[PDB]
Amino acid sequence: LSTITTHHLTVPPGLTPEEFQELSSSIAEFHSYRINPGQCSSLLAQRIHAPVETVWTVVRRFDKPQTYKHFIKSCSVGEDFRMTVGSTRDVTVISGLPAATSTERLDILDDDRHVTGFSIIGGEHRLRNYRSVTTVHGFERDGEIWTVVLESYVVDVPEGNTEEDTRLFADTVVKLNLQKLASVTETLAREAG
Amino acid sequence: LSTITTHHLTVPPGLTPEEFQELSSSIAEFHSYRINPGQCSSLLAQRIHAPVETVWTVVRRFDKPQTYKHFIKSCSVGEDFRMTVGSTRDVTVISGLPAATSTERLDILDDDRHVTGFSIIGGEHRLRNYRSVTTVHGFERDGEIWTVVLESYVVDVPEGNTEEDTRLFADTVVKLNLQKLASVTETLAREAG
Ligand SMILES: COc1cc(/C=C/C(=O)N[C@@H](Cc2ccccc2)C(=O)O)ccc1O
Ligand SMILES: COc1cc(/C=C/C(=O)N[C@@H](Cc2ccccc2)C(=O)O)ccc1O
Repeated sequence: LSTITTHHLTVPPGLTPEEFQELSSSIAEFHSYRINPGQCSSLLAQRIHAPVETVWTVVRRFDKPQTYKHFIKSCSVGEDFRMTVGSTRDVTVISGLPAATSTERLDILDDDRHVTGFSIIGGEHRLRNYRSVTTVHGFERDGEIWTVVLESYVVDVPEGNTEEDTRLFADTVVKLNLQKLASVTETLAREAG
Repeated sequence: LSTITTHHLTVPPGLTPEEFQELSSSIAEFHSYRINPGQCSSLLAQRIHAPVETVWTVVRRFDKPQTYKHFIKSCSVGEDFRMTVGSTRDVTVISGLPAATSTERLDILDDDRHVTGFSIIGGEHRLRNYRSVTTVHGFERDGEIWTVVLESYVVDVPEGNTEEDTRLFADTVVKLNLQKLASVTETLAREAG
């Protein structure tokens, strides 16, 4: 039958137990999925030495994912684009396969709570029915500030793939992109503006 | 007909004109290929704030490419392995496709000149007949030291791929792995040993 993900019940890679205790309710609220056989789901975390709003300024830009994500040749949103839920983008993917475009829909965008997410709704690639949520969270300790970004997804496991290799793949990509996010926004922080 | 690559005649991404002028002869010697229609070739560079021998200690470890390369699930060399030209490794690749192993042969290993290279000799993936060379080079300016790593390859362009997308893919992967090499060996340098 279907089941609920348990991301909110264990400490994910990249997070401390202290940070987890502060985020458990957010993980439950935004990073929970009902998951069916044949799907995989994961939660990744990344610490960033930058203020929450600096990081959020990059995370929220649905029209420019290539600012922090790897393997993007181009991203188009057309002309009428406004940052509203329901908007779509066409991402041309860099892969060893022939050309492929991923069409992606903006599912969530909450600037007050720092939540966004999207769904892959078409394209010929290996993350069919992918859906993902990213949240941004601030931390402080004796005047020092930092941010944690949480990114979770659910996706279908292709016929002939094992669950483990689909999850390893998607996890590897998400982890690399959060590392890029960390570099980009830490640079932005060092420089001000 | 066949032609020679011109990597040694222009400044590659990631290198300064001053650094190029010092390396042009090495690019000619080690990063030249005779290339046929249907193949692509590229030269990438990466500056590393670490001594040449620190970087070389990681670059030369043919049995542990996952120390600096991305998307490696495992790498096996068996039991009799000695670091000699002709040895092979089986690299299990992380991809969105079903399981695949790349069998790779060590083509060059010169510890005096800091040159190594390998050939993909089998496996079902999209870099057929890939062959690559990596060289490591030291620089100094008023007591400050740094290293440049050059990595070139030639590879077949799969039927139905464009040249541009094969090169974009292989370039993206090589560039990410050299960035990882830079982080790993800069950390090793900061810590000594
Ligand atoms: C970069 O952004 C995105 C990336 C992806 C990539 C998915 C995928 O399956 N990629 C495969 C290559 C591949 C295989 C077969 C058909 C097409 C592509 C891989 O890399 O192994 C999806 C949405 C995105 O927004
Ligand atoms: C990580 O190390 C290596 C990586 C590669 C990857 C090659 C390749 O074509 N990868 C594809 C995915 C893919 C597609 C179809 C069949 C198998 C795989 C991609 O990612 O789009 C080769 C040698 C290596 O040593």
